[PDB]
Amino acid sequence: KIEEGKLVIWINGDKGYNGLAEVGKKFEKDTGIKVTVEHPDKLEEKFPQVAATGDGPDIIFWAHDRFGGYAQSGLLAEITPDKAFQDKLYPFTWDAVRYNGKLIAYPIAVEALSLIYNKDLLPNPPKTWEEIPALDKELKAKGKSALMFNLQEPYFTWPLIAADGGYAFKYENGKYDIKDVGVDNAGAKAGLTFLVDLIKNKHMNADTDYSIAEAAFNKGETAMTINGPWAWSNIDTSKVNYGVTVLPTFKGQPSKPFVGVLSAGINAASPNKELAKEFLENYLLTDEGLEAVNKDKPLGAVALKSYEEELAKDPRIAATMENAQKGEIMPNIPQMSAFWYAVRTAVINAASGRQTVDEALKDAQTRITK
Repeated sequence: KIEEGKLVIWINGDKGYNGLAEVGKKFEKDTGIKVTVEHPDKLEEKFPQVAATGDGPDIIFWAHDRFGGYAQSGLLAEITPDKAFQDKLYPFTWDAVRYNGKLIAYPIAVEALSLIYNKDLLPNPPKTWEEIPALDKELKAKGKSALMFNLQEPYFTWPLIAADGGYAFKYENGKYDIKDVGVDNAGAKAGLTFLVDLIKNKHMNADTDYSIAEAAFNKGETAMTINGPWAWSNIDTSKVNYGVTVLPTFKGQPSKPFVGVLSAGINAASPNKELAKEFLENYLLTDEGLEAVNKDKPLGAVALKSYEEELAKDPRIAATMENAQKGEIMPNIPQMSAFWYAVRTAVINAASGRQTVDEALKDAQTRITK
C-alpha cells in the first residue's frame, strides 16, 4: 500500500523493472523517498479494488489503448501540462496522453510501424501501396514476400484498412465523437480489399505467423516485413545489410502507420500525488532522466526531441520518428477495446469468406457504438 515517504509503481515485468527502478533510485537519492517497482500480473483485477479501498498503487504503466480505459476508471488524476516540456517533446504525442480535454499522462516514448527490408534483396522499397503487389509478384518468383502479416491481431490489418481513409474515431474541436467512426467507411472497404488480394494472389500467407515470417526475413527468405522500432522480432541488432524505412503512401492519403505513446497515470486517491507528479515529469522524460533510463533499452525511440535526435541517427529509428510525425495517433478511448474486437472479427469473416466486407464492417461499427 501507499506509505508516507514512499511511492509504488507497477510496470510490465517483461522489460519494465530495470530502467524504472534506477530512475526511482535517483529520485529516492534526492528526496529520500522509498521507491517500489512491482510486476503487473494482478493489475487488471486490482484496478477496481485498490480504488475502492482508497489505497493501492501510485502509478500505472501504459498498455496499448487500455490506459484510456484506466482514465475512465479514474485510475489517474488530472495532470498539469508543462509548456517548456511541450516544446522539448512532440505535439502529436500529447493527444494520446490527453482525455476529455484534460492531461492524463506524459509522453515518454513513441512507437510506430515501419518497413523493414533486406538491402541485398531489395535496394529500393516501394513508395506506395499500389507498387507493392506488382513488386511482390516479381520477388514472389524468388520465393519472397513483400508484405508481412498473420491476421492474429487487428493491429496487423489496420495499416491496410485505414490507409485509404479509415479511422477509429473522428476528432473535432478537441473532442472525439463516439457516434462518428471511420470503420464503416468506404475507405475501410478498400483497405480490407487490399488484404484479400494479397492473400488470394498468394502475395502473403494467411496462416503464416509473425515469428515465422520474421524468421524467414532473418534468413533472407522474405524480402520485407512490418514492425515497430524495437526490431525485437526474432533477432538482435542485426548487421547483415538490413534497413528500415517509412510505410508506403497512396495518392496523397492518410496511408501511414498508427502511433502509440508511452503513458503514465497517477492515482487520484494517493496521499502522495504531489510526490508522484513532480518526479514523473522531471525524471522519466528529461535530458538527464531519460538518458539514464534508456540505458536499459536498445534504442529508446523516445518522445524527447533532444535525446531522440541523437539516437535517431540510426536508420532503424529515423523512419519511425518521421512516420510518427506523419502517421496517425492511436486513440486512447476506452471504446478502442471494442474497436479491437470489432475489426478482428470483421477481417477474419471477410478473409475466410464467411461474411462480406460491408456487412462485417456494419457489425464492426455496431459493436463499437454498442
